[PDB]
Amino acid sequence: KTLGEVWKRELNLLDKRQFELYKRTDIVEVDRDTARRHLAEGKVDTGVAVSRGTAKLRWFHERGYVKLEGRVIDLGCGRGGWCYYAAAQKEVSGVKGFTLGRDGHEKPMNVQSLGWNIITFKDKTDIHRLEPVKCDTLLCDIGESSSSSVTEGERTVRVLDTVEKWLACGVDNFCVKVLAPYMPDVLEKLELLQRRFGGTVIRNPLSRNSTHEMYYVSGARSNVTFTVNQTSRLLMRRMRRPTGKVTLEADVILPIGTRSV
Ligand SMILES: Nc1nc2c(ncn2[C@@H]2O[C@H](COP(=O)(O)OP(=O)(O)OP(=O)(O)O)[C@@H](O)[C@H]2O)c(=O)[nH]1
Ligand SMILES: Nc1ncnc2c1ncn2[C@@H]1O[C@H](CSCC[C@H](N)C(=O)O)[C@@H](O)[C@H]1O
Repeated sequence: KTLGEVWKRELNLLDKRQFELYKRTDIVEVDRDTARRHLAEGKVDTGVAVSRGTAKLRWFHERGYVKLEGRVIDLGCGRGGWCYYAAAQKEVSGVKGFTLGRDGHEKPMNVQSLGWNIITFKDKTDIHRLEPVKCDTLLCDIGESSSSSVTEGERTVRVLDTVEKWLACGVDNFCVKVLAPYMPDVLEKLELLQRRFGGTVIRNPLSRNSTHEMYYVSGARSNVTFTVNQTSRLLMRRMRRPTGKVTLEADVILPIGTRSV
């Protein structure tokens, strides 16, 4: 009965065209033209991002929502957009990325943007059964959308449940995707996590309107119920005023090469 649950129900009632228009209404997105061309040509030394995820993490990082320091672990790294972004930061000493990379799941992409040499990619890995390892910065960008709010809730609670095992090891920084923060059980788990590890949930402006995803981050503290409902209100307002109006921003270009010595 949360506003977010109402949003989800109304989202599914939209006809095909209503939905397409709604999804990009007033959203911000990076121009991926150059990156796509470079990757298609096999270029590995131009600094382009392997996915839209790089710009997503940059947004949190550049405004202090998450500090990227020391030993970084990236659960559900996919192509590696977050791993490459983290590897290029002076404060980061090493990056370990884990992902399924099988049966349709994206495999890590190998490019040589700054610090590629300090990244250790590991595919064929289900992070829910991966024994926690000590790190300083914990990242996780997992959460598969579902037309069912109940299913999105189940998937979100499972991610938070697994991530809590890792946070329990003692981590200074974190940025974790929360697919369905609007679900009651999820809100409560977040409130419990906040009392245990601090942080709060923040909506990334690069997220599309078809998902209510928000990220649990260590760099801010605020009432989770309030902020999640603020996002529900914004998503609902956009559905009542469809325009498809998008604002393009420059994609991230990282320096290149190894970090040595
Ligand atoms: N009414 C309606 N809802 C849809 C349609 N397609 C998807 N949705 C809804 O939109 C939600 C968002 O899913 P998507 O954006 O399509 O996929 P995603 O994996 O979350 O992200 P993308 O990979 O960028 O598409 C889904 O969970 C559905 O509830 C459609 O054709 N009509
Ligand atoms: N249980 C699991 N274990 C490991 N990886 C998983 C997983 N469930 C989903 N994934 C992977 O998590 C990834 C989420 S998309 C991550 C994008 C990444 N942040 C970037 O910037 O490129 C997908 O590749 C998905 O295959």
